[PDB]
Amino acid sequence: FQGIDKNWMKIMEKAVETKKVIPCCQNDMLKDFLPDLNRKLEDCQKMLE
Amino acid sequence: DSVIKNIQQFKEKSWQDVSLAKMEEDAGKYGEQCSRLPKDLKEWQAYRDLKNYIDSLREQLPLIIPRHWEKIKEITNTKLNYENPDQFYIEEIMGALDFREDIEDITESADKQLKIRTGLDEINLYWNDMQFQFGIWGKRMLNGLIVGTILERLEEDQLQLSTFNSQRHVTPFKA
Repeated sequence: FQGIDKNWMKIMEKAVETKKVIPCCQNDMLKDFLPDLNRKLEDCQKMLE
Repeated sequence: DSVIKNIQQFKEKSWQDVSLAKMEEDAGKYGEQCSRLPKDLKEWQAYRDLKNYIDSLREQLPLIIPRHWEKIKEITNTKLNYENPDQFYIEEIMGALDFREDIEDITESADKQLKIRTGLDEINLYWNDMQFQFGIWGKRMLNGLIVGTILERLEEDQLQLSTFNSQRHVTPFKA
């Protein structure tokens, strides 16, 4: 979650740069990471629980 | 003299070259009413022919009143008329039946196609104009305050697009 949060820190650093809806939907990095980050968060969620 | 006074009102309507909507069906109708009982006694076939020409213009004037207008010109025997003529058409629109009424139905369809295309162009603007609603989290970054409002639009537009896809007039802009 130290590392995980960085990848999420950078996604919201990329959100300021390009803010429009159609871009954020089609944006390369942000489309690919949300599925990966979700499994990474869910595994740390279940481990906390 | 009344038959020549109708041929002049037609030449005047020809010189006008502007969408005829009201006055054309009125001028030919009012005179033809008092001409029908008179033309049998009057005989003079040139007057009855002019009254027939005045009636056909009164019919064509209601039919007369973009890509759909160019497609309209195409199925009437005319080429960039609804372009160059709707601008300044002497008597090309007036001159140009079942093949006419079938053409009219192909333009009303082409008019419906464009009205859906404008509806899709309206969608394209609001997706560009909108920007993901970023809200405070402290900056100890920002986050989507309302995704549900954008989700409502997604399904609404997907349903509108599915509703358009069911219409036969979607096919050109279906891609």
